[PDB]
Amino acid sequence: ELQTLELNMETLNMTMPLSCTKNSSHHYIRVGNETGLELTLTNTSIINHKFCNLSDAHKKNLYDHALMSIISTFHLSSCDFNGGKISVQYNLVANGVLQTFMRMAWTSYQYLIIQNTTWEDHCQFSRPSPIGYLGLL
Amino acid sequence: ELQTLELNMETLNMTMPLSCTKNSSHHYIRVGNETGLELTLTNTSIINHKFCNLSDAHKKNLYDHALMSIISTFHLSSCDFNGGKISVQYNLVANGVLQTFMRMAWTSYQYLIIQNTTWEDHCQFSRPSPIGYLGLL
Amino acid sequence: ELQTLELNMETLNMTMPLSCTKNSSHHYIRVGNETGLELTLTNTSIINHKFCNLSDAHKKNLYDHALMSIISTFHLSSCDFNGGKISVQYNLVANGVLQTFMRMAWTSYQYLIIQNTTWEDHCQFSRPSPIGYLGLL
Amino acid sequence: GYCLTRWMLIEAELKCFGNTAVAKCNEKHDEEFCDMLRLFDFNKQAIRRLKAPAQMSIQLINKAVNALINDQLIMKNHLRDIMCIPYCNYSKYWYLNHTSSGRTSLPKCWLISNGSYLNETQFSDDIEQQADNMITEML
Amino acid sequence: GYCLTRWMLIEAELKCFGNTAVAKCNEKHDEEFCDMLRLFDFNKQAIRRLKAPAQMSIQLINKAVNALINDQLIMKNHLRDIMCIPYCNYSKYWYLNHTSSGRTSLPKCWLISNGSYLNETQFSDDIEQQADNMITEML
Amino acid sequence: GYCLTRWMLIEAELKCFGNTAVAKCNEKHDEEFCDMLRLFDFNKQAIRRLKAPAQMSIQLINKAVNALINDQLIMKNHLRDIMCIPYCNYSKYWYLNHTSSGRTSLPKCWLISNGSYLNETQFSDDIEQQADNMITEML
Ligand SMILES: *[C@@H]1O[C@H](CO)[C@@H](O[C@@H]2O[C@H](CO)[C@@H](O)[C@H](O)[C@H]2NC(C)=O)[C@H](O)[C@H]1NC(C)=O
Ligand SMILES: *[C@@H]1O[C@H](CO)[C@@H](O[C@@H]2O[C@H](CO)[C@@H](O)[C@H](O)[C@H]2NC(C)=O)[C@H](O)[C@H]1NC(C)=O
Ligand SMILES: *[C@@H]1O[C@H](CO)[C@@H](O[C@@H]2O[C@H](CO)[C@@H](O)[C@H](O)[C@H]2NC(C)=O)[C@H](O)[C@H]1NC(C)=O
Ligand SMILES: *[C@@H]1O[C@H](CO)[C@@H](O[C@@H]2O[C@H](CO)[C@@H](O)[C@H](O)[C@H]2NC(C)=O)[C@H](O)[C@H]1NC(C)=O
Ligand SMILES: *[C@@H]1O[C@H](CO)[C@@H](O[C@@H]2O[C@H](CO)[C@@H](O)[C@H](O)[C@H]2NC(C)=O)[C@H](O)[C@H]1NC(C)=O
Ligand SMILES: *[C@@H]1O[C@H](CO)[C@@H](O[C@@H]2O[C@H](CO)[C@@H](O)[C@H](O)[C@H]2NC(C)=O)[C@H](O)[C@H]1NC(C)=O
Ligand SMILES: *[C@@H]1O[C@H](CO)[C@@H](O[C@@H]2O[C@H](CO)[C@@H](O)[C@H](O)[C@H]2NC(C)=O)[C@H](O)[C@H]1NC(C)=O
Ligand SMILES: *[C@@H]1O[C@H](CO)[C@@H](O[C@@H]2O[C@H](CO)[C@@H](O)[C@H](O)[C@H]2NC(C)=O)[C@H](O)[C@H]1NC(C)=O
Ligand SMILES: *[C@@H]1O[C@H](CO)[C@@H](O)[C@H](O)[C@H]1NC(C)=O
Ligand SMILES: *[C@@H]1O[C@H](CO)[C@@H](O)[C@H](O)[C@H]1NC(C)=O
Ligand SMILES: *[C@@H]1O[C@H](CO)[C@@H](O)[C@H](O)[C@H]1NC(C)=O
Ligand SMILES: *[C@@H]1O[C@H](CO)[C@@H](O)[C@H](O)[C@H]1NC(C)=O
Ligand SMILES: *[C@@H]1O[C@H](CO)[C@@H](O)[C@H](O)[C@H]1NC(C)=O
Ligand SMILES: *[C@@H]1O[C@H](CO)[C@@H](O)[C@H](O)[C@H]1NC(C)=O
Ligand SMILES: *[C@@H]1O[C@H](CO)[C@@H](O)[C@H](O)[C@H]1NC(C)=O
Ligand SMILES: *[C@@H]1O[C@H](CO)[C@@H](O)[C@H](O)[C@H]1NC(C)=O
Ligand SMILES: *[C@@H]1O[C@H](CO)[C@@H](O)[C@H](O)[C@H]1NC(C)=O
Ligand SMILES: *[C@@H]1O[C@H](CO)[C@@H](O)[C@H](O)[C@H]1NC(C)=O
Repeated sequence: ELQTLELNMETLNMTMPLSCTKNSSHHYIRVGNETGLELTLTNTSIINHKFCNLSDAHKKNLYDHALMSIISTFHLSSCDFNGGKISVQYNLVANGVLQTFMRMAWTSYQYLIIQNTTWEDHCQFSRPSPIGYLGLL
Repeated sequence: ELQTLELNMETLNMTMPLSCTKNSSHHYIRVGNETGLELTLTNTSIINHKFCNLSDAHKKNLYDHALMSIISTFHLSSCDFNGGKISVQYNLVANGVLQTFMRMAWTSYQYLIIQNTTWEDHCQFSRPSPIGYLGLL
Repeated sequence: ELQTLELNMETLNMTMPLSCTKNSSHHYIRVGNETGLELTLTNTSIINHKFCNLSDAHKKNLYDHALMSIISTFHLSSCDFNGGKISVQYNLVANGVLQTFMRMAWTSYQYLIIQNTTWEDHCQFSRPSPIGYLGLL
Repeated sequence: GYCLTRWMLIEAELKCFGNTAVAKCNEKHDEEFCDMLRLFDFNKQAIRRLKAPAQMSIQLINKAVNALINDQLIMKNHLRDIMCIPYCNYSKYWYLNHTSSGRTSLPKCWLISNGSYLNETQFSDDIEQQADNMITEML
Repeated sequence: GYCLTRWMLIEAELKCFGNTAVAKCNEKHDEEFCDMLRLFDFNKQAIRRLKAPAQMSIQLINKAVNALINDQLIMKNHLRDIMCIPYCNYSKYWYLNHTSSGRTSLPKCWLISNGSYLNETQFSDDIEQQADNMITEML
Repeated sequence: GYCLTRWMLIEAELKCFGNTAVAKCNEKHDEEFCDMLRLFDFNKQAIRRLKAPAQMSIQLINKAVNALINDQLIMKNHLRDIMCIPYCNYSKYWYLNHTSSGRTSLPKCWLISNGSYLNETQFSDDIEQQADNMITEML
């Protein structure tokens, strides 16, 4: 007889990042039970200066390495870090950033924003899974 | 009993590049049925200035991505693009360029020239095969 | 019945580098039967200037490619080259260099030095093996 | 026989297989499921043998990825997705259980296409072939 | 049974094999021929589904290379060539057909050395070994 | 049958196996020993054909690494070492000889942990499983 089974990935909440999608313009990636990054499609600019300091960010040594390792590997495959916060935006190059964003999830939008947030029970229908980050790694 | 079969790679004329050799000083790579690159060993200089601009070429946006992606991946593993044409030369570093050229084909020469040409039934004995590009890639 | 065997890697003295350790602060990598590099931990600085030249070293052409190819690979995964000698200093970034050094061998120290030496029967208990360089490569 | 707990299944409590079926996870490298077993085992070892993590370990997972999972199969599934073919989502798996006896089969993952899980009618050939495989395995 | 047409063969029209013979292309990863089958299938799928290409798809093939072909085998053949041993050219393949019955074998690519297709005697022993395989396949 | 000489063994002179046992080094890719055989073969070919090495050939080995060895297994062993599990050092191997007849088995490497070679008591399960494997192979 045929039988089916579904896997719950929230037992990998440590030692592996998890990610799930909520709306066609929002994505969420989680590290631990307290911190995550928001991947948001918007028509509103958050920063104006065209300078993205990243070496000074790691040289600051007042940050969380796990939080921005994901954004570093996203960059490999402008910014504003004043005060210790995390805020990255990509404006529309567009093909690559949208392809990476779709690689997470497995138009006429102006900005894609990566920002720090606290964990909430965000994603509605898609259960969390670590496959996207394994693929983009 | 034993039988032999040989494969015609020209069915991959689209969706895969093809390459074949004509003489020891000439090699051809072909994209589609109208465009290709000539790889020529010569002792004649075509350009003088010692500056190769490649970022400006992609920023021009009046080009063909398929043509120069191959030369990009060749560079990764001087130039003159004025008017939209493609013309790259390597003057004689020698070990690497000759090794790459021999890798495609699978001294007393001063230059190797990469240039744009229209498809002709060039290569005499060596049938086209995509293994060279799969190796370089 | 059960039987065991041990392999002598010194038959690979040519065509493959061999590595074997002597003390917790010393490592030796060997090319050929005459030349090798010492990977040493020390509290004494041997050079003062904070400028490491590597492109000039390869452009010198009066050197030995096999010796500094290994150090190039180590760099990828300050300096002082005057006179043709080899001397690379890493002062204590610490996590990466210690992790690479421990990878070869398979605290409160100040500097790690890579230097040229002549072959001697250095390593006391650890027999030579090429697995370390295969890992670093 | 490797066994799965209620914390790593949805709607199920205890569901597990013979060790002989799990033994195929180190011989054939075209199975979508064994990667999840490797991830689960690595997670258990990491949470047991390493205590009090300093706010998650990123390099350790970064390097376990190269040593545990199959990157080619992941790229294959991605290429299928971007090219409108049924692919795998790494979240749903089907198998055969043979309730009369108990001998089971290694799950093959469900095929997802157009955001809908295609039913047993569109891949019944795979079911028949695997049933024939167990029929041969009966001897 | 996978079959080869007259547009992908030279001097041949319809020369094709049984499905049970092609079944070895997803179990053993030392066969030089299955890469060509994978490339042909990818080409057919690409030219069929993705319609009206805009001057070639360089990224599609760049990404399918990582997913379909064996880069280690290509590098092995290249290293064998640069070190002057009989290697493979990816253009000539020999096999057995057993004309009395029809059952065939998966081709192994020909051995090329010094720009000359070395003859059947120079590797005849291999032939015999494969014959023994069909002997083991006789039962 | 591949035979090991006295220059590549310590305390031994001639110790070698049937070719049928070595035949598993191109089928199963979970073996820790066959990489050493491939390195020995490459070394013999390099010192035989290519003559007068001018201060070593660094690029030849740099490109033979990508074609001959299994980087995933090396990284697996390194992860085990940095995660405090018995691992392999690529220097000690244990096999069975069956001294009554002479038929042997492909060596599996020794398990090194905490700088000490754990004795036959701590991995006797593998010994029993392999003995059962030869028992099955008797038929
Ligand atoms: C999907 O859900 C998000 C989140 O609710 C919507 O994005 C906006 O979210 C903010 C709260 O952070 C609300 O105040 C807005 O009303 C939401 N909408 C807009 C247009 O800003 C989003 O609209 C939803 N739909 C889509 C298609 O993304
Ligand atoms: C974000 O701004 C863009 C502006 O570029 C909006 O795109 C426009 O959408 C309308 C109707 O959907 C079209 O008539 C315009 O031609 C579009 N402008 C373009 C393509 O440049 C987009 O709808 C905005 N998104 C939201 C959620 O308001
Ligand atoms: C994301 O991380 C940054 C960096 O810590 C947070 O920014 C500061 O967080 C501390 C800790 O709560 C606050 O005391 C500061 O007031 C924050 N800075 C500012 C300018 O508000 C940021 O709050 C985090 N994101 C969220 C949603 O909490
Ligand atoms: C291989 O073929 C090319 C193409 O015909 C030869 O190149 C020609 O060389 C002569 C000089 O001997 C020129 O006059 C022609 O114009 C060249 N043809 C071109 C540029 O299309 C080449 O000589 C042949 N042999 C070798 C060894 O390369
Ligand atoms: C391009 O330059 C090379 C030299 O780098 C030429 O090769 C020389 O040709 C002359 C012909 O008289 C020989 O005497 C030399 O022995 C060759 N080698 C060297 C190193 O000089 C080559 O012929 C030149 N190209 C052409 C078309 O003549
Ligand atoms: C290779 O491509 C370049 C770029 O289009 C061609 O250069 C121009 O091509 C157009 C189209 O035929 C001509 O109208 C121009 O006159 C060309 N430029 C010059 C300076 O002549 C080039 O012709 C192509 N190569 C070949 C052999 O056709
Ligand atoms: C390991 O062996 C090395 C090599 O003998 C020792 O290094 C010596 O250290 C003493 C004390 O500083 C020096 O006087 C010697 O000159 C060093 N030897 C050489 C060859 O430079 C080292 O002390 C030993 N122990 C450790 C823990 O490294
Ligand atoms: C490591 O290599 C360097 C570069 O050849 C050696 O430095 C010179 O070696 C020659 C050969 O004996 C000597 O004649 C020079 O006097 C050396 N230069 C200096 C500044 O001393 C170096 O000696 C080598 N290392 C060892 C231990 O011999
Ligand atoms: C990004 O968006 C547009 C370019 O498309 C531009 O007006 C804006 O200033 C850019 N901002 C940054 C920070 O690059
Ligand atoms: C970094 O921040 C400084 C301070 O305003 C600014 O002058 C510089 O342009 C920034 N550079 C980058 C790369 O963000
Ligand atoms: C290339 O060739 C030689 C260098 O060996 C030199 O004479 C010539 O000017 C060089 N030209 C360019 C454009 O680099
Ligand atoms: C393009 O190359 C020319 C060569 O003469 C050089 O003068 C010019 O500065 C280059 N443009 C760039 C690098 O943007
Ligand atoms: C190379 O040495 C010179 C001589 O002091 C120095 O000026 C230069 O900065 C060095 N270069 C590097 C890259 O260290
Ligand atoms: C290296 O060590 C320290 C930096 O931690 C410093 O005192 C010393 O001058 C440095 N020297 C060089 C050559 O970088
Ligand atoms: C080197 O200096 C450090 C100072 O932090 C000291 O702890 C260490 O013991 C010194 N090494 C030796 C060999 O004395
Ligand atoms: C197969 O059916 C039996 C019936 O009792 C059940 O216990 C077992 O869990 C089933 N197999 C799986 C893998 O769930
Ligand atoms: C084997 O021989 C038969 C005889 O008619 C022929 O039809 C078949 O095509 C042959 N097989 C191959 C692979 O050519
Ligand atoms: C097994 O024992 C026989 C007894 O003579 C010996 O010849 C043979 O070499 C042994 N096997 C190995 C692998 O050493």
